[PDB]
Order: sequence, then structure tokens, then C-alpha cells
Amino acid sequence: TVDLDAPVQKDTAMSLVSSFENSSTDWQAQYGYLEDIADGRGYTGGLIGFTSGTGDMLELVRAYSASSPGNPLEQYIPALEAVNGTDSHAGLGQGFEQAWADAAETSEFRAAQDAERDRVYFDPAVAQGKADGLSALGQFAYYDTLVVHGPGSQRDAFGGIRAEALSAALPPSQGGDETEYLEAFFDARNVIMREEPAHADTSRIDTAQRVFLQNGNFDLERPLTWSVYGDQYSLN
Ligand SMILES: N[C@@H]1[C@@H](O)[C@H](O[C@@H]2O[C@H](CO)[C@@H](O[C@@H]3O[C@H](CO)[C@@H](O[C@@H]4O[C@H](CO)[C@@H](O[C@@H]5O[C@H](CO)[C@@H](O[C@@H]6O[C@H](CO)[C@@H](O)[C@H](O)[C@H]6N)[C@H](O)[C@H]5N)[C@H](O)[C@H]4N)[C@H](O)[C@H]3N)[C@H](O)[C@H]2N)[C@@H](CO)O[C@H]1O
Repeated sequence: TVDLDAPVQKDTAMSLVSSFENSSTDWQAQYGYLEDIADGRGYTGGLIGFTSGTGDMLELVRAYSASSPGNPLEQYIPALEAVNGTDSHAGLGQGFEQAWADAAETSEFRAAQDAERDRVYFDPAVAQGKADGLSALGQFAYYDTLVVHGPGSQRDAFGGIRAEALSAALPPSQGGDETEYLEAFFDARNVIMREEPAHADTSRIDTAQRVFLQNGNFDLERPLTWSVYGDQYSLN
């Protein structure tokens, strides 16, 4: 079976998401990413945009300090605990930004980021996609939704988005046509993307994922070409 967790499909998924987050297919270059993009989530960092506002950057740092005691970020745990649930930089700032840059040089921090990615975002996407009888492209649709909207049963989280899809169209696991199901899933997601100004550009769906679907590239196979934000990417 061709799934998004095969080595090449996973590598493709990482480049897709890095194009959407960082306008680069060079996903391995993004572990050191750190920016407050003025969305109200505070610091956004690393491969998949962990945030200081939403809990996951804190969870990542705590896991990193478990596996690598005394790393440069560990001293910023109390400040990450204090700012969680807000976009405050209080207690972080230049020393924290330099500590992120230092940690991103280490295989240990990259491994922590990979682990958090896989536990919270990638493995749930793939497992749920397979349960729904989706192809690699469908699993990808799930993974990008979890990256942007996060896990959860709320209407604006992955679980709610998937629920809304299922209300509109049967998944392939129940005999539904995959194209119709993914159209309904993209259209459920579109609604949610548009409710937030930082998310209102939907090009990561419209000029990339919908294009793969139109092309019938269900295995998300290379060569692949797409656009996001008006810029073209390709993978071979
Ligand atoms: N060549 C130029 C172009 O570059 C230029 O275009 C710009 O290009 C920028 C660079 O690529 C681009 O910036 C990126 O924009 C995106 C979209 O805003 C940013 O993406 C962010 O992705 C984060 C991913 O992690 C999101 O974070 C997640 O948020 C969710 C929802 O809050 C959370 O979920 C909760 O999690 C908890 C568990 O912790 C759970 O309890 C809850 O239930 C969950 N719901 C996650 O925790 C969190 N990780 C974030 O939402 C999202 N905004 C990215 O960072 C930017 N770098 C620009 O957008 C783009 N315009 C163009 C412009 O014209 O010009 C060309 O010439």
C-alpha cells in the first residue's frame, strides 16, 4: 500500500509543508525557524510552526529537556509556561531566540521536533487517513489541516473539520468516491481558513492540494509541481 509514511511520500509531505510555512522546499533548513508572525500566537517556530501561544512549543521544549537535560532552551521553560495561552514574549526575547538558534544546530533538538511532529500531527493524520480509506494525497490533506488548525474536536480544529466533511460526503472506507470526499473536506476547511486573517490565503489548498487532486495524483507521486502565495515549487 502507498501511504504518506513511506520514506519518499513523507519527504514530499515535509517539503509541501515547508513551502507553505517558509516558502522553501528545503524542510531540513527550517528547524531553526523562529518568528512572531503577528497572528496572536506569539512565537512560531521549527518545522511545523510550534507556538508559544498554543501549548505545543512548551510541550516540545519540555520533551527536549527530558531527553537532553541542560540544553540552551531548558532555562526558558518557566517563561514558556507563563506566556502559554497568550502572545507575550515576556521572559523570552533575545536570549530565548539565540537559545533556539543554538539548539537547532543539534541533532537532539531536531529529533525532539521530529517526535512532536510525529506524535501530534503526522501519525494522527496518517492513521486517521488510512482508517478513512484515503490515499497518500488524502492523508496529506489531513496532515496539512492538523498542522494549521491543530488537533481537536472543535469545529475549527482537525476533528471538527473532518466531522463536517463526513457529514457532506462518505469516505472511501464506506464506499464514497475519494475525489468527492476530498472536495468536501477542502471545502469544509476553506470555511474555517477564512475565519482568521492570518489564514485567509487558502493557496496552500487551492493551488497545491486541489491541483494534485485534479491531476488524480492520489499517491502524491513525483515529479510534483505546485504554487503557494503566487510562488511555484517542484520536487523530483
Ligand atoms: N515569496 C513571497 C512570499 O513568501 C509571500 O508570502 C508569504 O510567505 C510567508 C512565508 O512562507 C507566509 O508566512 C507563513 O504563513 C503561514 C500562514 O499564516 C504560517 O503558518 C502558521 O502555521 C502554524 C503551524 O504550526 C499554525 O500553528 C498552529 O496553530 C494551531 C491553531 O491555533 C494550533 O492548534 C492547537 O494546538 C493545541 C495543542 O497544542 C490544541 O489543544 C488545540 O485544540 C489546537 N487547535 C497549533 O498548536 C499550532 N502549532 C498557525 O495557525 C499558522 N498561522 C507561517 O508561520 C508563516 N511563516 C505568508 O503567509 C505568505 N503571505 C508572498 C506574499 O504576497 O509574496 C511572495 O512574493
